[PDB]
Amino acid sequence: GNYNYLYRLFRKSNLKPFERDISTEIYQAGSTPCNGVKGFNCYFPLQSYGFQPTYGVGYQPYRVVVLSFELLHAPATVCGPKKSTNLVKNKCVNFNFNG
Amino acid sequence: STIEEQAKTFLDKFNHEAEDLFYQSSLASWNYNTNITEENVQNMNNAGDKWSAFLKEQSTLAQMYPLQEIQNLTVKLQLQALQQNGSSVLSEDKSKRLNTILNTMSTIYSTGKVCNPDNPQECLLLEPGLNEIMANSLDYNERLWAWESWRSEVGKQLRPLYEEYVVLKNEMARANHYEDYGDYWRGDYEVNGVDGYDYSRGQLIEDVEHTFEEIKPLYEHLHAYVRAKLMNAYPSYISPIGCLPAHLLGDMWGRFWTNLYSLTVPFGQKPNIDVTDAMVDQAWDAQRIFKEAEKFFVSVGLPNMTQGFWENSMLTDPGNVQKAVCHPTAWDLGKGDFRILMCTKVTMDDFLTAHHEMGHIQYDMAYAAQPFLLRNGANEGFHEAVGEIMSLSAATPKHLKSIGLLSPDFQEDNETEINFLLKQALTIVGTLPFTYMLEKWRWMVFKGEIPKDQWMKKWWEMKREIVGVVEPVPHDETYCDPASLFHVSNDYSFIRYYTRTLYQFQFQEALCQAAKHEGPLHKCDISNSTEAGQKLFNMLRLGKSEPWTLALENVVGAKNMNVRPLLNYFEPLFTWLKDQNKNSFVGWSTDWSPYA
Ligand SMILES: *[C@@H]1O[C@H](CO)[C@@H](O)[C@H](O)[C@H]1NC(C)=O
Ligand SMILES: *[C@@H]1O[C@H](CO)[C@@H](O)[C@H](O)[C@H]1NC(C)=O
Ligand SMILES: *[C@@H]1O[C@H](CO)[C@@H](O)[C@H](O)[C@H]1NC(C)=O
Ligand SMILES: *[C@@H]1O[C@H](CO)[C@@H](O)[C@H](O)[C@H]1NC(C)=O
Ligand SMILES: *[C@@H]1O[C@H](CO)[C@@H](O)[C@H](O)[C@H]1NC(C)=O
Ligand SMILES: *[C@@H]1O[C@H](CO)[C@@H](O)[C@H](O)[C@H]1NC(C)=O
Repeated sequence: GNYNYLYRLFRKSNLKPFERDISTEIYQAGSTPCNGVKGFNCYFPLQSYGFQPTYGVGYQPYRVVVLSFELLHAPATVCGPKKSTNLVKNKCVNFNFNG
Repeated sequence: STIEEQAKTFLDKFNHEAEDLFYQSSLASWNYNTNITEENVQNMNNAGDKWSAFLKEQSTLAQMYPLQEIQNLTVKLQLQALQQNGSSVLSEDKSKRLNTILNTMSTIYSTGKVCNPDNPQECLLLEPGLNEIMANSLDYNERLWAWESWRSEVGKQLRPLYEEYVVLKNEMARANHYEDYGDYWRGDYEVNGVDGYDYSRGQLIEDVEHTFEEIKPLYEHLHAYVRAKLMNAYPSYISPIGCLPAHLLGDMWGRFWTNLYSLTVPFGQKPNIDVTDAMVDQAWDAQRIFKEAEKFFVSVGLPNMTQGFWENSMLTDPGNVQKAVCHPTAWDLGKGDFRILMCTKVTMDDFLTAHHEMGHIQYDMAYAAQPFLLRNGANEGFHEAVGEIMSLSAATPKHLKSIGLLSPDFQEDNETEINFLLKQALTIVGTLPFTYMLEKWRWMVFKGEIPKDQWMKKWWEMKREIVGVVEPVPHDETYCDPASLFHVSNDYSFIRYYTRTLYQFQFQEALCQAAKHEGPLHKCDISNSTEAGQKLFNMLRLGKSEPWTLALENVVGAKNMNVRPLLNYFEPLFTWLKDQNKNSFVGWSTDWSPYA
């Protein structure tokens, strides 16, 4: 059982977009203060996924990479590669050199 | 903030940690069952102790949320399920005594070895030595010796243990605000809070009597026919007017009558529907058996098995070097892990058992979307009934012809249907009066209607009245004749088989009406019908989230268990038995006319 991967199970409010919460403060579900001890109505936010190889396909671990593309007023520098058609000389051709 | 949201978050944390711990415990039990080794026994015991301690801590923490401030039905159902004390309401000395009594009954039943006096050099255990003798012998005094010696040893060991057991279980049940332990068992069918669909603990006994009163003529005709055939087999022991002798029913206790099919066959000259030789000729592996079962379940529209099912299940006996439990069991280990542990042979019985256990797996897969504490059947009858309907559908000759296991020129006349229906009645109908009599006797024992000095005088009186089975010789109060059976000696409810038997034919009529079958009910096959599978899966997906009355409304359109589908299933056999019992006398006399 791999207990190294965790997830935040509770919080008072929903996250904003592209927000990271790494706080390890005890969730208060009740009126009583938690006072740092996981007693009655007070639970720990991060819970592990006990990833085992014999799990179902809906419970197996999936690595997710999300790529976010934004355009800002700064000059765009992450450009996709362009190709290079084999240069032909001594013929009337349409040339496109660096724009 | 509110109590309901606090309970919902507590249930969510509960669910989350429970699923993982149940997975660890179930995986340890699996590793014990596929590999009987002492470290696996130790790991199983450690995981079970951790699971029980975690259930104790969550029961201790769940009670602090009062029930009447929660309005959501599913949350209230999970809180009602969690807040049960169990044995925790009882004192630690009496709880330890009850656990010790249960463990020593388990050891006495499991390691009970009985053989003939004056020949003690080797003896035969509870099952393999004596099961074959009870199922295959035709000798009166050998079966009488085995029956009386095993009930002598087991009853004289278990009678003070059972006398302590009833008092401790009644104390635990009345400490849990129940009338008796029978009311605790009947509380599984209790539905409270749903408008119209409420079911009471006291309504269960009335419904069982009302269904059994319609069971009784068919069972009387079957008992008369079996009595006449056993009179043909044994000329002088059986009386025309009296009950059947107890040791002649084909099994150790009278649980099933399916070992009397050879003696009581109507048309021996006609062939059987045995397809074993056809699989031997076509070399059908157990993997092919499970693939054909998967083809059956995809034909009705249910989802097919996962890759982890095929990777992680043990569908063949491992060998001599590695020991495993031979009993077929479907395991829902948790987290989408579904396995079948069966030592599958090439037989019809193992093929039907494979369909039954894959029906168990389909039922477990259907409520995988539910929360963990709602991942069960709506009652104890549905879980077995959804396997028994697959056992019904797979056993049909139309299914065997469709998958190629039966010859296309096999003649389906009325005689083969009559003897098949008689075999199904000896398996299915014959267990019903024994089940009802045993559960009613246990209910009267827990309720205190029967004093301890009068347990057996009433019991045989019940067996003559209900089962129509007479004792060979009278038994005094030093015997404990009920507790020789597995379920009663190891604290198991027994009405699940009665409810399973009625729900089986109710589901069969509902799916055959869905599949638009136009013939007899026993000639019906639910393959190739997507709408029947959808009607099944609508109830299957609910799990324990909905009441069993509402689930039965979803399947059959009735709010209560019904007996008419069973009588409709055996109606050709019922007319045939009424024709065959013209000269003979239907019914029995409670007097000592056969033997005492
Ligand atoms: C069963 O247990 C033995 C004992 O260690 C082990 O050697 C063997 O590999 C196990 N078999 C399986 C299939 O796990
Ligand atoms: C009850 O709770 C479940 C899960 O907590 C939720 O999906 C469902 O909508 C609730 N029902 C009502 C009537 O609030
Ligand atoms: C469980 O037992 C305690 C006493 O230890 C009792 O207060 C509580 O009401 C019981 N739970 C239920 C559901 O009756
Ligand atoms: C189950 O069915 C799906 C859809 O047809 C298929 O892709 C998958 O391979 C099947 N699983 C197995 C184990 O055959
Ligand atoms: C089977 O049918 C034939 C003719 O249809 C009839 O003579 C015979 O009695 C029937 N047998 C049974 C057992 O119903
Ligand atoms: C049910 O479907 C299977 C697979 O398509 C097929 O082989 C079988 O013949 C069908 N049954 C009937 C009665 O047509």
